[PDB]
Amino acid sequence: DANPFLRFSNPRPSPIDHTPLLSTLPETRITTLPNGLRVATEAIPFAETTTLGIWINSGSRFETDANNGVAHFLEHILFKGTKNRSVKELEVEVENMGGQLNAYTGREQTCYYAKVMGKDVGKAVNILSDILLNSNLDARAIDKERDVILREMEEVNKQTSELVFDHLHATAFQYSPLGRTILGPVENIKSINRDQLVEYMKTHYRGPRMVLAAAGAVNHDELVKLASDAFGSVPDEDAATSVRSLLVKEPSRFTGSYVHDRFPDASECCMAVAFKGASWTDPDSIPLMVMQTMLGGWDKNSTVGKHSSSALVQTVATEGLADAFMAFNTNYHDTGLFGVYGVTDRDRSEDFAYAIMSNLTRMCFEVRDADVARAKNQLKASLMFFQDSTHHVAESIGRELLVYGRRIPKAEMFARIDAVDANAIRAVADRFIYDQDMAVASAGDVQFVPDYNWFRRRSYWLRY
Amino acid sequence: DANPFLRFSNPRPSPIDHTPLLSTLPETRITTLPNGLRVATEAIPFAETTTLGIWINSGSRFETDANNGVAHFLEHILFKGTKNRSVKELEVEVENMGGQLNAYTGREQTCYYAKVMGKDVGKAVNILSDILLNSNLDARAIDKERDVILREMEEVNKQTSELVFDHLHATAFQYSPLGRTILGPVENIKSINRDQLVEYMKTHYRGPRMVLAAAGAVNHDELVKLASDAFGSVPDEDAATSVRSLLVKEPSRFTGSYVHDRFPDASECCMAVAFKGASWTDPDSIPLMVMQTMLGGWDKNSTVGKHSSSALVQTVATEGLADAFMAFNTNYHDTGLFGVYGVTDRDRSEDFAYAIMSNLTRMCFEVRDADVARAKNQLKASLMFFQDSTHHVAESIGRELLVYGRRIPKAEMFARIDAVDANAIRAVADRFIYDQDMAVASAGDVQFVPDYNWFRRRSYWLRY
Amino acid sequence: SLAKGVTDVQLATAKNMALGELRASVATAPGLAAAVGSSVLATGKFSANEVAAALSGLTAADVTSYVNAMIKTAPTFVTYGNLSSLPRVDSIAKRFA
Amino acid sequence: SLAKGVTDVQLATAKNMALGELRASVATAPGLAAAVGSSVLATGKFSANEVAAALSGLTAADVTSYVNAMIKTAPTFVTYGNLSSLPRVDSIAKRFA
Ligand SMILES: [Zn+2]
Ligand SMILES: [Zn+2]
Repeated sequence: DANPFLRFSNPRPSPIDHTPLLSTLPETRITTLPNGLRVATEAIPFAETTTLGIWINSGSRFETDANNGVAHFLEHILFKGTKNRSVKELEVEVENMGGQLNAYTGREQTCYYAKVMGKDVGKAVNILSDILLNSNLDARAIDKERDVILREMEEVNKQTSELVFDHLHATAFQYSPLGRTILGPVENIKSINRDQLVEYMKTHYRGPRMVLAAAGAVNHDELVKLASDAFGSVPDEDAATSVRSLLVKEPSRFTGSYVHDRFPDASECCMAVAFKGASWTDPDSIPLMVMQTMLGGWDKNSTVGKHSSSALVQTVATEGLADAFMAFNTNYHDTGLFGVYGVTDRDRSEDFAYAIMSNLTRMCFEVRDADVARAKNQLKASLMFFQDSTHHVAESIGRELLVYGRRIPKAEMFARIDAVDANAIRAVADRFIYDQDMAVASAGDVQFVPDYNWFRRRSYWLRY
Repeated sequence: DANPFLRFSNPRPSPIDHTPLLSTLPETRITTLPNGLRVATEAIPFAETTTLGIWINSGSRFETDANNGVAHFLEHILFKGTKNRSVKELEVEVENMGGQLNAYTGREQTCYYAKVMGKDVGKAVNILSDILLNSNLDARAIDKERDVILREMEEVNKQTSELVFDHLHATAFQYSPLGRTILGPVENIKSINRDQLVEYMKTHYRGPRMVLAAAGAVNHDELVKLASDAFGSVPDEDAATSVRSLLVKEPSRFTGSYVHDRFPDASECCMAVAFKGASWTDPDSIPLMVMQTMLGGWDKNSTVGKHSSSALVQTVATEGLADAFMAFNTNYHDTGLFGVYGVTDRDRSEDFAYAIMSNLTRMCFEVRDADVARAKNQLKASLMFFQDSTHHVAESIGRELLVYGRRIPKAEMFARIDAVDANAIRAVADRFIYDQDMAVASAGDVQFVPDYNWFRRRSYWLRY
Repeated sequence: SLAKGVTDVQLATAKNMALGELRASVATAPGLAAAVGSSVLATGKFSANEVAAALSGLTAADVTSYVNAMIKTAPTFVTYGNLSSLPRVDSIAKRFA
Repeated sequence: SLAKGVTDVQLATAKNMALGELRASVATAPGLAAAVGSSVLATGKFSANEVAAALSGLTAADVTSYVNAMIKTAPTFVTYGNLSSLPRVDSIAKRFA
């Protein structure tokens, strides 16, 4: 036994109290404008950089069949010139503040944000409001982007995982708004115009659905003044056309189903199996986070996969069942998705499928306390890593105000995580997994993937 | 069906009368010096280059266990200077001729030949006699050459087919002179000196055991005058050391046996199956040449192996049983070897061995007239291709004089080949192959090569 | 054209780009630890404040002098690919001389 | 060393070597047919007797002037392997000068 090299550390998983980390974590201030727009900041005391942007409770879910793809086309168009600044003027002004603009468009969330330095907060606010409110939406730029999107559609230029997940959302959420892709079909792109973009932005980009979230080096009062000057002219929302009324009017539906996308000369075999999960507001979403940490993820560039804490990672790494896999926990406003996605080939696809199904059903019966303590510690450590980057702080502020209605404090989040034990994991796994319908999606070399009855049979055990 | 393209050619084999070729073939003129040395020339009517050299009826068979490898060391040492020419003088005199010096040491035959133009025959005769009769055999050059030979012994630097055929000779002609290798063991190389070389040269390089052959642009009587001037100091026979007496004193013996040389990490498997063949003087050696043509050879660089007229080539090329193979027919003074050598993998060793054994045993029962006629035409055409090159004509003159005691006219060789029919092939295969012991040698990845009893049982058919 | 002079707006833009890269490298704790370790190993100290001061206190004349001294020094030239079109190597390294 | 001058013995050696290669390349029937075809395709006629006569008639002055006129043209440098001792690309072209 080494005296200095063997103290302080041991492989026995024990619960860790993260309470002393809460003393120095910063506070979030929220101000609601008369427009209905919330302004939320989180000042890190010695930060030199700032992430700030606009988060919108809108996306591909709130479109129709006629204009499906308008929100994704908007991030192609919006940066191509405004009514006060040209393309080159915007490029020069963004270059001089030393940052980059960025945009994401989800099924239910959209953000446009800037990662700048602390001296360029007001300039970033002005630029973001300028693209958001006074865009040109020129027909020539629309025609210049339509052909590029049509070429990349004809080439089938897509990631494999995004292809599988789009098939999974399409077959699990049949005949509901969440089954549409963000990109949209080919015909809507072939018949897009400026009027649909104007109507979408006029309908959905309103005051109660928009959060201006800034993290890093930022003062709250100055951002309040700048937001009231710039974003003060956004329309308010009718009570009859709120987000909740649209959610009630077109609800999500989960259907147990199966799809594969077969190719004649492919090499890989990507596959995802998901169960109907929890919405964002379900209190069972925290145990689903812990269970997703318990399942974990692995890719074959790591060599310590056989010494993993997770039994699924151990099985896949030891037997070589997949080149990479990951467990996912997707949450929406009124439903969710929980499952495992992986990449394999056609000779290891059935054994990988069996490993996924056997490890999912095993959590209903046998869960040991060491795994739960390990996963709680890993999830709390992962939450502390997001606090290190101001981009993740701003993203979490925007997401939490949009989908929870409030900024969940870190003490409440640690207390809600620490209340999860093995009985809770068994109960949540019994509720969501055991003898339930699932959704199966695959793409590539999928001739040896088992059909739906094989997957349906392995959601329960006949021996207990 | 093109009229100009589908005349004069058809794939049905028919006998071809090669008689009108012999009118234009040159004749051989043989003289005998008083010491027993023969000078034989064949004058090609319009030639510019000439090859010439000394063929000696000696080799590693006529050594003892104490001096094994003296004949191969002779061709290492004989070009390092003479009593009249130094190293540099010999180099400039050879390179002034615009030609090459080459030597080949076998088991029963040694050659020292040159390739020059027609104007440098006399200088080549002078330098050949000077090399052969007046060499220095310096001890310092012997010590320099021994280090090189010993380093390549300890690195194990050898061709794989050479290793297999040496093992096959050492196990097939065990306790016989023909069982020794030409290069010799490590101890004899390490303990060799000038006196063993001198005694070997004085004992075996006598008058009637040497033949001076030239072919191309050469005059007979002028070469006789040069040969009498240069090779006149060659001693004559002692009656107790003639070739026939040495053959009678230590004859060859054939034993059915097995050997393999297993390596731990080897990609390839090389195996040879050989039967006791015929000597040079055996009248059945011509049907053995026809049978060697019937079996043929193949390598994977040819893409038309499946269309071959040989059944063994058809099976090996169609089924992919080997990478390359070639049937051989070795003749010696009193014995010979006959069989198939091939390079394959460990997973195809048994199938390749069964293909070899089944194609050899089938020749005792099933011989078609078309395959015999085709192989006779191929043999005569291959004999005519050797006539095109001066080097092959000179080698043919020297070898035929050394092993037959005469020069066989091409008319007699054609008449002997033309007398072989399917009945003669059946009878020769019944004499040499059917229910006889064989010798099997292997090297490399040979763990799946069958043992001797497997090979021995497949020399006969119980079905008949 | 860089050696022919930089014009104010380009100098300010490049200084802001360099400052943004320098400050975004040390924004997170692992990046800051890596920067401290590499700077102490290479020099013996961490001088990010001095690097920022040097970036901000740079004039266009100093940059033009820097590029002028650079182009006098012998360069390094590397190509890649299925090269089926290339000017000769002697005229390649002549345009800065 | 070749351009400065060739001796008569060295010229005789090289002429004999080239004549030996030329008359060995056409000694066989396939080699002769290949040489006839290559010569007629390239130049319209085949005559190795003229080639041999030109080889025999070469003096040391002809070879010396040929190499001197050959060194007055552009060289060509090609290197294989790992180049950890490639001295200079420009200087080796100027060594012939
Ligand atoms: Zn899109
Ligand atoms: Zn050797």
